[PDB]
Amino acid sequence: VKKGNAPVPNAHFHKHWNPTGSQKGHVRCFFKQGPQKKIRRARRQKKAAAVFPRPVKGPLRPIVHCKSQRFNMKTRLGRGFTTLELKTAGLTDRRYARTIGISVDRRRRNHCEESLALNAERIKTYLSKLVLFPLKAGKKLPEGVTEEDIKNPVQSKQDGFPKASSYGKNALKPEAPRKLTDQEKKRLTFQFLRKVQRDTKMVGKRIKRKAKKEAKAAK
Amino acid sequence: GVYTYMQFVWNKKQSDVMRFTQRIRAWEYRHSHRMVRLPRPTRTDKARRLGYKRKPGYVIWRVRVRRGGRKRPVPKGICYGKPKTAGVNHLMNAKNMRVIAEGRVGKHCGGLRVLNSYWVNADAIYKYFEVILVDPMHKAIRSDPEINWICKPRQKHREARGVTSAGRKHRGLRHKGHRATKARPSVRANWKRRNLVKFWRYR
Amino acid sequence: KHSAESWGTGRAVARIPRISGGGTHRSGQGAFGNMCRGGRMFAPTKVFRKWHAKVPRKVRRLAVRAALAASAIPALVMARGHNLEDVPEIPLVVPNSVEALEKTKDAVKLLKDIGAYHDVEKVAATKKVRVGKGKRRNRRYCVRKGPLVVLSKRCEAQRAFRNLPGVDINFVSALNLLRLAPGGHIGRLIVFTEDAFNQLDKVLKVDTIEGLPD
Amino acid sequence: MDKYHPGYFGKVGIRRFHYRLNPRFCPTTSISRLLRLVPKEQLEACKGKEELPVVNLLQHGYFKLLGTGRLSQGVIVKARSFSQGAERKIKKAGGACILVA
Amino acid sequence: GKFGALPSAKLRRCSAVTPLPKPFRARDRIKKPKKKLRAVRDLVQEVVGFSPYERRMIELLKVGREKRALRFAKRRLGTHRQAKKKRDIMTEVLRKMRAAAH
Amino acid sequence: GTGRMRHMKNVLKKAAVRQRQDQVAPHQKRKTAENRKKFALSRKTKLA
RNA sequence: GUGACCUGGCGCACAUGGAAUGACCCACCGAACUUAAGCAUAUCACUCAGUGGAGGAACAGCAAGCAACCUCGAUUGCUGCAGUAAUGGCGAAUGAACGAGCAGGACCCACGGCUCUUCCUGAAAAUGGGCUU
RNA sequence: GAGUAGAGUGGCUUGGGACUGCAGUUUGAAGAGUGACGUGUAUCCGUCACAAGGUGGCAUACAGACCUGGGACCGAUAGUGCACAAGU
RNA sequence: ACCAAGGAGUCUAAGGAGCUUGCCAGUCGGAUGGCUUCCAAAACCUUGAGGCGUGGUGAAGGCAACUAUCCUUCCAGAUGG
RNA sequence: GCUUUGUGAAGGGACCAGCUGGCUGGUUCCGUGAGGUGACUUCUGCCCAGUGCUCUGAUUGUCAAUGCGAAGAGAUUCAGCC
Repeated sequence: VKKGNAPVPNAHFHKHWNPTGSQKGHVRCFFKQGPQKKIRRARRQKKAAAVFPRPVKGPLRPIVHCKSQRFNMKTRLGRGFTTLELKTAGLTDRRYARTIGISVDRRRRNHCEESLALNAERIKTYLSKLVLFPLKAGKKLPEGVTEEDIKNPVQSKQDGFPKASSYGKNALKPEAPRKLTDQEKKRLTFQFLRKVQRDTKMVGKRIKRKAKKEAKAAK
Repeated sequence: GVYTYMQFVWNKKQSDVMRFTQRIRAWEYRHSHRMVRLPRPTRTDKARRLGYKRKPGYVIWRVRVRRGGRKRPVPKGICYGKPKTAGVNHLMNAKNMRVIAEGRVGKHCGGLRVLNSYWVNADAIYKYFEVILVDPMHKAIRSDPEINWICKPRQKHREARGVTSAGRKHRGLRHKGHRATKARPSVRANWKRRNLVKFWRYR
Repeated sequence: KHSAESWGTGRAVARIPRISGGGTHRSGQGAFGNMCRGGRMFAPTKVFRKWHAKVPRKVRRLAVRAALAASAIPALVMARGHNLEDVPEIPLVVPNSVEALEKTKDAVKLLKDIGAYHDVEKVAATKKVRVGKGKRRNRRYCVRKGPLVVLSKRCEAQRAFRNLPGVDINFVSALNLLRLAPGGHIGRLIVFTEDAFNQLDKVLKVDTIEGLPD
Repeated sequence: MDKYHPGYFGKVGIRRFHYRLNPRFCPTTSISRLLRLVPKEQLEACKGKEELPVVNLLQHGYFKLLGTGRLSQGVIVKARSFSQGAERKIKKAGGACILVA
Repeated sequence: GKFGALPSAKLRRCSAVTPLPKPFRARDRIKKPKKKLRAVRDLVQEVVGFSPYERRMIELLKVGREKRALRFAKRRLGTHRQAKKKRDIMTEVLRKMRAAAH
Repeated sequence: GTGRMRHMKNVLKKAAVRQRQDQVAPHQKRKTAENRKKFALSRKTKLA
């Protein structure tokens, strides 16, 4: 079809993608990218000015490990803290947590103690970096708040905490040089891998073997 | 409670009690018209759980849909073109009879808003459904917040647009996840979104 | 936007599509063709043509570096057409006090005292109404390019030097090659201030001098 | 088609419905590219001595370790899989392979 | 390339973490038996009776033919699981009948 | 747009007035919850 | 003693609906030219045409979901996965999704991502109602 | 949350393949559980969610028509069919 | 028949083989994010997942490139001692 | 003019996407729906093997879906009858 060696076309444009006189087309041109960048920036700062004396994002999100085996080690932000993390931090009212700016996610649970401790200490450094304004402007004033934290409410751009990925990018940091352990000298890791893989394959066989053994025991 | 007992009575539909009652009701539906205004919902429990109230803003309408598949309206059964599209008789509608019934009642009562419907009866010739409609310009409706959302101009002809429960059913929206892959936000919206040729400024 | 059909053979005309209907001049006339009057062009211009161009950042930065080196070599500033009659040195460096300039009169005083107002005056004199159908599409004038003032930050010198015809403004934080080498031509007069000059290689992340053949 | 694309026109192999690729993702490195990943201060202070530096391959994005390339001094390698050649070379150099999630 | 086979972490028994025991939530009360609802349903069964296919199942279980009753329930419900459950229900109903009779 | 439009032309000119106001500046309601009372008691004292 | 309900009707009053709209949207219906160097399944295309209904957006939407992980946590849009898995006279061709990165997660919506019904309570939520003022 | 989910069968649809979804018809559950876990079935176990009711802003689309800012566009056989008393 | 004006290898997705340029076991990253009367939807920046490459082979289960002073061998062969 | 033909109405023919729909039919065998031949006159012979149509019990053969039975852990498989 080419009179050459070029690959098989595989073009995938058989269905009126082209805006001609007869067709409307299946084309979307993103010429708005440039203007929309500035527009998004402007509406983001309008969001800030609207919810001013608060984080521009606003809810504290938890840190969860990315899902699959490929992204196990990469951490990221979640949707909200588990009620166990809230109770461990000291918050037993999800609606109050939300009103003071901690995000809740009752769908999530802690499948391990590491996530629990990590997000608990996250909430605990929150609620200490946090200056609550009092309702009605002149009643009770909480601890730590010094009566000029209310005079100087500063809107930070990013939430104090490090980057979300900087929690897996710290667990992925090897130790210092060390001595070997005698089990690390005797252990055959490839033999272990092959053994634990042959294990899942020899199951029914490792039942028929027992059955034959006990039949011959009878006989 | 009373509605639980009603629900289980109506769950055992082949029982002799429910057969007797449904047979009398089928007879009187056949001797009524094709769209009748009910004075009160048959299946009080069902209408209550679908969102009926005995306030003056709600109305119940019964409607029949003739059983069977769809025959395509080609003169003398002559479908030109190719053998695939040359089928006439063994076709089946995309909508289901519940939403067809809702559509008929909503087109007949144009100034009302169609919330849920429910199967009430079925005989050899027809299936009978009851449709709950709400008068959006009634003070009770406009006052009660729980139904107040029906009075907004976006809620006109949900039966016509497939927003009701039967519509969500035949649009594939019963399931989500991997069993409603090409369903949301719409089948045609999805098709457009993944048949789109996107030309960025730099490619 | 026509219902034009071809008449076919057996009629003594060409086989182009022709306007259907009658009773007007347009009837029977050829339609649907680049060759026809009132018919579509050949390959109508589409809006999803590639308009933009992609250059790697390394190459753009190298272009900036080279444009600056050529600005430093003065046998190219004059080649591009600047008057180095009163220019004491190349590159031209200027005290940071000019970044606090508020008046175009003080900007021209500085430019005179340093020897670039000759270029500014050349541009102002040779400013003309653009030749050839560019003046119809909102590009009224053809203005030449004079000195380029590169400041260290956002300051008042922008409003100072703004009205002066040929002068352009720029900052070391973001050096525009469309200003360092306009037209693709190289060797433009740049009048860096002192801190901009001191931050040039820090911004451009230049650590060494290159060993170039001679 | 015969001359420029032989294996066209056919069907071969077990077809796998819902082919997950994240549980099959496994970038591999080699023993030749290990000692580059150790700050040579450790490589120097551990040369003849008993301590061995630790190489965490997941930090750099490698899951399996392949055993091509000679090794100069024993190091401890944490990874998600190893070839038996890689295990053999590391064990002989002195270090140890470690299976890490 | 990059997608070579790899054993799973808990098959290699690595356990980069320490698991927390899956707790009890209010949602898995939906599993526990519902005595009041079962009372309601047994009352309604007492009142309205059984479907024709349920009666045929009871009449098969009377003569024995429990496999035939299972096949009938399978044809009616589609699933072997549902068929086993319905045959269990009908066996228990028949036992209630015989007990009430004797 | 091919006829008199003897009502839609008026509603479109009204929409145009609104649009070329909002292009100048976003809208600001003259009376809101925070000034109703002040305006009303000012009016009261001024007319009394 | 000449009623009380139920179910239907006629008239009146107060109101909605109706029709329109070269862009976008929702529900249906629905081709063929074309491609396969023929052609019939396939393709064009779940498109054009046709019907109905809108809104400033519509639709979707806080899991009877993804995944099999050190799990995640509404939906939507983009990047990418990916021309891959898979479908296909396994021919012409067709062809996703999740992970992951973002925008969003202020606002004229919210019980600040839920709630109706189920379930609990319950003398209709309590000093009659109406027309003018 | 029942003529529902599911199943037999027919037809459309999908990459979804012993059938992704939908629809007719016959059938039709459990709720001392159910659905999904991409090869039909039976047997065990596990994970996730809680359908058959409803609201729900944001990021999103926008060739019309109105209000604007622009353009490496066309320049009266061009650009809209119409630069004009042109859908005349 | 004659003259004038118009009039036909174009843009796009993917790709092939040369050529140019930059970087190098990396490279690119204008999805998006930071800035600053119009110009500017530009320019600048490395927050960047990821694309391609670093490993291939098997239908798959899967497995995965010897060589401890250095160096695969042979024939032709560019330089150089 | 002749001659076949279907039809006694829940029928013949027949439209319609659909319809408790409209048509023949305001009809009822001296009526009619479907063919052929072509006034009068004189005749219209033989062939039911082929194809077509039609009748029977279609009592013997083949023959669908559903239903009923058996075996299987089940998907499923097998038999007989209408």
